[PDB]
Amino acid sequence: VAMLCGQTETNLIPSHHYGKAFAPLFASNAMFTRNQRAVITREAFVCAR
Amino acid sequence: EELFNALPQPLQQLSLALAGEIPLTDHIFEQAASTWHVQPRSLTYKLLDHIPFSTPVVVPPSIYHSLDWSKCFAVNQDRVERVPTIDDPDDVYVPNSDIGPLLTSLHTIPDYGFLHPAIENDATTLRAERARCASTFYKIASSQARQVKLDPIRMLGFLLLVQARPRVPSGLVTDQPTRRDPTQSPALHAIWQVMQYYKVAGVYYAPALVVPSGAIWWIPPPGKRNVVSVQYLLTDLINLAILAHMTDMSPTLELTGVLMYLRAASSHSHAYTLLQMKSVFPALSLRSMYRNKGFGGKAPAIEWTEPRSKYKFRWTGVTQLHDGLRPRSPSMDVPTLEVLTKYELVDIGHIIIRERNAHPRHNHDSVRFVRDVMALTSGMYLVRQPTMSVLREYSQVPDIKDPIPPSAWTGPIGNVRYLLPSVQGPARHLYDTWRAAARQIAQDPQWHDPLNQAIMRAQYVTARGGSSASLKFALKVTGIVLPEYDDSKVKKSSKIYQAAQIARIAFMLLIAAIHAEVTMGIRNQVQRRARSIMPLNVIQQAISAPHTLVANYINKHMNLSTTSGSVVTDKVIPLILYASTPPNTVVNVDIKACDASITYNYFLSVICGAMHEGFEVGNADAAFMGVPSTIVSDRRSSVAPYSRPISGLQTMVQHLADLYAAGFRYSVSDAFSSGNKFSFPTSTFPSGSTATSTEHTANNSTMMEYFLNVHAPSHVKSASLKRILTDMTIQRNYVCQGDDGILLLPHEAASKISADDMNELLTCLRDYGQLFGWNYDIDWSDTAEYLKLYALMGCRIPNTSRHPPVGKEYAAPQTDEIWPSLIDIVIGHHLNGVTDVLNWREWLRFSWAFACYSSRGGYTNPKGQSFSAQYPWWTFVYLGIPPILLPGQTPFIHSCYMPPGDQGMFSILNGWRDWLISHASTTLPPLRHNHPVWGLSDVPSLLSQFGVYAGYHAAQHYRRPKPAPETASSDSINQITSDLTEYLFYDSALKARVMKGRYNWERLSSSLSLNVGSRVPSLFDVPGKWVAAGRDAEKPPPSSVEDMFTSLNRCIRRPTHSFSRLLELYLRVHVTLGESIPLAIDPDVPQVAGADPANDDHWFKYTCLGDIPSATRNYFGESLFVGRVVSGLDVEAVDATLLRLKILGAPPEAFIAVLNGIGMSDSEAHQIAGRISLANAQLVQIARVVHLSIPSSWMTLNTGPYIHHHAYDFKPGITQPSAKSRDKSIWMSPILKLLCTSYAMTVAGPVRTSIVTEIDGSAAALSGNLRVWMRDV
Amino acid sequence: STMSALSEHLRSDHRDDASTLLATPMINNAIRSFLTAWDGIRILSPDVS
Amino acid sequence: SYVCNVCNARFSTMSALSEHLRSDHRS
Amino acid sequence: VNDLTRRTMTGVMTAMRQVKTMTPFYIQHMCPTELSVLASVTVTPPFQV
Amino acid sequence: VNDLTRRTMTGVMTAMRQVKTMTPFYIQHMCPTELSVLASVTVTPPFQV
Amino acid sequence: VEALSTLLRSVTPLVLDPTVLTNAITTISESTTQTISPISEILRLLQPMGNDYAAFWKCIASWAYNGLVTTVLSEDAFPDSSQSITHLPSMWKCLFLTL
Amino acid sequence: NDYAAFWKCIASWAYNGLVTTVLSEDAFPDSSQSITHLPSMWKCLFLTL
Amino acid sequence: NDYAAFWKCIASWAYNGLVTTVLSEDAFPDSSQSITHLPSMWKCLFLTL
RNA sequence: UAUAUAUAUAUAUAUAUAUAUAUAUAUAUAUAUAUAUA
RNA sequence: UAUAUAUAUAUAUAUAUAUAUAUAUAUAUAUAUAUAUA
Ligand SMILES: [Zn+2]
Repeated sequence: VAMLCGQTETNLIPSHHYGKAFAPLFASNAMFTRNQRAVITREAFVCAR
Repeated sequence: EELFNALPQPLQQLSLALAGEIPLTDHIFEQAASTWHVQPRSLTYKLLDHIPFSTPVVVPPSIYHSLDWSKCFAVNQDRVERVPTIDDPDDVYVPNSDIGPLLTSLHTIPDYGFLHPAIENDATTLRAERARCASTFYKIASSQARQVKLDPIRMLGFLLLVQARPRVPSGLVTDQPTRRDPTQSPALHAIWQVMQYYKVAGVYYAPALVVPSGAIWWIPPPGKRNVVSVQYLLTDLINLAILAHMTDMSPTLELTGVLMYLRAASSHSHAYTLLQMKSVFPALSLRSMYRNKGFGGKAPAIEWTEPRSKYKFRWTGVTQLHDGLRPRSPSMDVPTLEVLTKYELVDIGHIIIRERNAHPRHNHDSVRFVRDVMALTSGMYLVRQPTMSVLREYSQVPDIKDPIPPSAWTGPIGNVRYLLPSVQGPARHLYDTWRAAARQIAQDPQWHDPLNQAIMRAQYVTARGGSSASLKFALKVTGIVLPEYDDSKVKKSSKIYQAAQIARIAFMLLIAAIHAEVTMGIRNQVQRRARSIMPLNVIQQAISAPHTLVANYINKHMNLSTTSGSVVTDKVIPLILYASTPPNTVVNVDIKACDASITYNYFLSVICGAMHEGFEVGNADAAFMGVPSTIVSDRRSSVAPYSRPISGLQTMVQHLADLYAAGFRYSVSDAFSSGNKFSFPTSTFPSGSTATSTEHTANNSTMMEYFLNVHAPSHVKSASLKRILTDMTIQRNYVCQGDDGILLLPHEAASKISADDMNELLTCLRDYGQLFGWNYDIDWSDTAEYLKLYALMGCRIPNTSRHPPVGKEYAAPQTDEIWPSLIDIVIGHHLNGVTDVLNWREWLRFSWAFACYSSRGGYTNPKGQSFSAQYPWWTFVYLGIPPILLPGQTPFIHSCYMPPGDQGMFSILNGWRDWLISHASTTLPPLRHNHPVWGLSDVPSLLSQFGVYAGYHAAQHYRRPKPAPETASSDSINQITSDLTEYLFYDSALKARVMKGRYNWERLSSSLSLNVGSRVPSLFDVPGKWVAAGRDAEKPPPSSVEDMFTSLNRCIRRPTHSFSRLLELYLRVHVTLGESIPLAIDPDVPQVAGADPANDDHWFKYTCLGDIPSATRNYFGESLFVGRVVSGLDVEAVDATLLRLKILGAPPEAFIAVLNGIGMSDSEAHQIAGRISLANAQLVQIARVVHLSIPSSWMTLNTGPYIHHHAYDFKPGITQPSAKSRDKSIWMSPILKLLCTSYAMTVAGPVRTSIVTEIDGSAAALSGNLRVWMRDV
Repeated sequence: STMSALSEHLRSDHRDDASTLLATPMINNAIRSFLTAWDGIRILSPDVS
Repeated sequence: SYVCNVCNARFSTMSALSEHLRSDHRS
Repeated sequence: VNDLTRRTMTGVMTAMRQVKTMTPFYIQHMCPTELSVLASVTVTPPFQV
Repeated sequence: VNDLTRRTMTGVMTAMRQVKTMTPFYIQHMCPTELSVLASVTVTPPFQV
Repeated sequence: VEALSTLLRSVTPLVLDPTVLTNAITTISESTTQTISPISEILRLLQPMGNDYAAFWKCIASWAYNGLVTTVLSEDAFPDSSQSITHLPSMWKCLFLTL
Repeated sequence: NDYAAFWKCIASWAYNGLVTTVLSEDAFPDSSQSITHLPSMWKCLFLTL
Repeated sequence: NDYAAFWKCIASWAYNGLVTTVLSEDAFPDSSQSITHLPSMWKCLFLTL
């Protein structure tokens, strides 16, 4: 059904639509905390070994 | 249970029957009904002695503190006002006073009393102030007590009777016995304690007794005194007790409601006190549920199809809930608690909040809790003095923060002024919108079509009406001698009567009469101020036509009237469900008082100017609806003034603007107050019926659109808000109807808008409305309120309090109704308990008890004889109430969704078939010659032994008396007829069309020998229908009543052993149920509160079928061929006849005659007749030809696909070949499917596949007989 | 002696009979089918914490 | 509180009743 | 299989092949972008083979 | 499309082609005269391109 | 997988609508004198277990983690091996599988 | 309305240099449909005529 | 009837190097937007003037 | 009587949630004192 | 008299820590009831 019943807006511009969609997702340091955790993990692992 | 022992023997039997112990029978049915009508009502209270209550409730003596009534009333300017006690000018309701001193004693019942004849005489004759004040107080106090469908004590008796014994379990694995039990209900204990004050020798005198003429009161001894509020408190307690049992709530919540009522009753003005703290419960529960951390659960996934104008929605799965989706708006605890502190009820809030905190996740329990707590608000129909009501509501004028400067107008055009182009702002937007619509209306040959003209004139006449006296005066004043038809016994104030008088007169002569007084009426409400009904006279209603037409065009061609087409009200159900889903943010808005805020100084002047200018495009000399063009002076140019002609439409506007500027002049004549009629004008729009919704919805949409696209972007601050506020438009973001409106935001990307921006947005909207004097009264609580429907996270919440079990509105000092009407009240009462999802098993038990009491009644001649009668219980089965237990069966196997009428009978018999046949063979000798459906076993005698036929035919009998004719009155009947026809047939072409159609029709029907006497809908009978309606609106004479009782009894006593021909044939079909259908949705997801595994049958029915009406290929038959019809005739009759003719294979000219009989011209008649075909017709469309319809109870379910591809009329491997419909299946299969699905819906439990298995006669024989019957009727 | 005792006997003893004179065993059987379908739902759509 | 007619198992919350009812009751 | 039904079956199958669905285009051109962006958002980076 | 329906559709279209309507003659021969006369009557003379 | 799927479904411009397919189906003309209607069968088969239509996004999300988990065709959807090609409901199931 | 459109079209010719008559957007076949969708085909026929 | 901005610009001319008037940042059309979005087009026109 | 299983109750330990009390921090309101302005 | 700031005292709300009580879940022990085996 999903394959055969796919439709969109009449005059969609993908670049514009995704521009609005992704706007709130890159407003904070969220992606960077995992980087910091990875570093601490590295130090902890080496020291433990 | 010693209480069961306390009941008299017949009632004990009835309780056993209701519990499912024994099959019900007419014998015990009468014994119970009879004994209830003979014993004094106080004994019901006496029953309460045998309940060992164990609840922590204390009734403070503070209740019995009657405040003197004399200081609660006064007369000034010769009108009896309410003089509120507190400084609040709204304390205009019934005070808390001891009625005692105003009582005499009755000769029939010496204990109770009524008003002093001396007081009413002096108030009438001497117009003495204190006499009048006492009278007014007595009248309204009695009226407030009368706002019940019947005496509350009877309802309490019902509750005790059903609750006296636990119901027997059925064999169903989901049949949970009741968890709640008596001796734990605070309400009943409260009733006990308060009633202890009203006993002198263990007699329990009722504080009041309702009668057809109002209510009487008991004279208190010298020691005691009765405060009227106590009676009201009892009703609320009884109503709450019933509701709590049916909703099956915890005693703690009921405890809170009891304390709620007690605190209100303790203070003065019980009504006012309740009204002030009304919204406390919904705010505590509905507005704030999931403002915590442990949030989660499952929620519906609803999608709105692309052509959003069509309002089509698709269920497309479920969505997991998580914290990111939890509601963003602030809770409502702080304001509510602050309010409750005023009445020192903070404990209630603490209890509610603590209990609420036990539902962190969205599931059945959470919504069930919400349903129960919200069911605690008072269900009383509040009533106040109409004089105070009219004085308090219409005394308001809107406050405009930036009025249109006088220099913004052009020179006058006789009455109106056009708007200068240089003016901008919302007013300019409003002006252009109306002007554009007026232009579109201007050139439109849709009007001047004689048929359409007939529709408009006919639309103006109804059985009700008003202002006839003003009409007769105004025209008599101008020398116009109107006709009279009094001998034709029809009310003068009926809109029909005045219309007949007007028929002959040239219209322009009547123009002076439009500036005449308009009478008014009041209709009380449950949770708000009473509504207003302001019926214009027929002439005024005719003049205002352009205003309606333009408004309609605005609606139908911009935002598609925002559902104001009202085609089926259920289209708002999926809308609010979608609006409440987690991904969407919704805001509830509504004009504070749209009727009171629309006015001429700001609004109507702009509209009048725009309409008058918008009509300039068009022939200046073109009369409209008999209004000719005229010459008016144009003064736009100070240097070159002159006069020019203007079309009739503009002339209408000229007068219409004059009327609006003058303001409406109402005349109040309230009956509850004493001798205080007067008249005063106001700018308040009439807004008495749906005819006003168009104008307010149009203006509502217009202002909202301008706000979104212009005002808000120019004024708001948040850049993010601007980014999301743009790319938004009303046609896909806003809906409304009258004042009510819904605004929903575009889906914030996987996120929600900051409450900060929301506050900024909501604040600016308030200011925007303040500009032109609209208080917007907005709120944001992540819920859906629209047309009094409530949805939370895609689950509908039935607000049961708005349908109190005991309450009923009565707008007059007298009930003015006859006994048999009570039956229809019962039927309507029961259905609400199905629409709202209550405990279906217990609700059914209570319903039957109500039916039993209603089953019996009598009447007495004004001087002479008495009369009496009562129905066999089988009537109510035919009327649509499932039986609890049949002989040989097991109790509680019939679902509430069982259809009424023949369908319900057929389904019941179909399930009951085999037992009846076998049992009849053992019990009775065989009948003398073979039967089509039965063997020789002769079940019909057994059915007669059960009195089935008696009930079946009794329900067919009419229940309102008929008025009698007269011959000199028939000269008036003809005079009434002639004029009604004259008013209907303004032109001659329509009359020629109808006459030709009728002449051809009877000629064909007889000569072709289809049949004779076929009552075919035709225009010539429309005046006859009007006349009958007009005469029916009158109070019948006693002779008609006596005829009714005699006829009813004879119909009961006459021994008949046959149903209608249709039902006889329907019994020839055998239907069986297979396995359960595949599920519609996940059973975990709640869709309607209370339709949960606890309330199994509703939970089954909804889960299997799915609620969202999703007729993707069926369209539920709304494509009727005749889109345009006149009032009075029934479309459902017309298409039924047409299809019946088509099946009968009538020649085309037969269709031509029928179509021409309702005004269709020959060309369009041929065009319409060609469209008729068995192919494009829908299942229900064709099935209705034999009166097989869909029960109203099903309107909330997605039955389309099931009927389409789940009711097998011919399964190859199961059906006997004898039942093969063959070629006639094109019109046979829908009938069988309808029968099948009706039987499937009848039984309890999950929905199963329905299959025709056998027809005793050949399918051909069945089709042949059906064709015969179709030809006969 | 009682409809209750009769009903319990019908549910217990005649749990799988198909006589038309009896209704309740069939409905209970349908409910069992209803549950089996319910299993088919979540078996391809479980619940996450 | 809530109870199952087949085994008399009793449940504080309806969700527990539902999951039990659907899963625990089926020569 | 009676040819009338056989004619019907090939007819309905033909209808499905003629539906102007949007999904195939979305899979080839737009879905990869959505994945590529979201890969930087989920708490767990993609793990492929 | 089932041929029976196809046979019907070509039939009705054929019927339309055979209707002896008067309009085409009126357009070519009579309507211009009506315009030519009325052009001297309307308060605004014709304005063409 | 669930996190990505729900997150993915929020941002996409694609919308699903079964209605368009049903119209294409139902518009097929047929005779009413036949004992079996293929139209009714395929419509009945076409409706998913529930009105769910969520598995599609589940498949998309799985691709990002094929190392951890693999989607597999539901076993119950396979046609019964005892049937033959002439059994229409079995035939339709085979068509849906290969699609 | 006794076919106001026809007379409206004729009148527009006299002032074609000022106003032009266009076919209403709603009176078009939806671009998502196939030729076999009969109502769409009839619509296209009327537009051509 | 204020027109503060106009006079502000003129005044700022005499004090450039101390205060500089700049076009409002939010007056620009959104970057993701396309030329076909008329409200954005007007913004660009006013911005240019 | 002993063993196993199921249910209920009590006691102990662990974990979660709610309520009350005490201490610390923050915010709001009220009262008092000081300073400044009107 | 009003407004603002600072300090002190009291009350309310929120967060953290400690103690007590209640409810739910898990584990262990004891008692009672039911079923099965010896
Ligand atoms: Zn159980």
